[PDB]
Amino acid sequence: GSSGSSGMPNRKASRNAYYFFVQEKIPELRRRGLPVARVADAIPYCSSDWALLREEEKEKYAEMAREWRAAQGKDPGPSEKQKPVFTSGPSSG
Repeated sequence: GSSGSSGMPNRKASRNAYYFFVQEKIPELRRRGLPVARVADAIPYCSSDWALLREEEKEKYAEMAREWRAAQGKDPGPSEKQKPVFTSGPSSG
């Protein structure tokens, strides 16, 4: 529909918003009837679906992913936290 072009092919080692989105789709595609063993496989099968997501979504997956790796890296143990924040709409002009 009315939407520009976005998304570029790039196999990143670290799990990024895109990686997280595919991970939660790996088992989803398997049932559909597609050869998907791991993310790398569900990468392309989820290239058009990812483009459908909205900036807000992309940022969400990228945020949870970044914080996940940071918390998982800095320390070998688990670590979850977040602050109650909610804001939408431009505040310029």
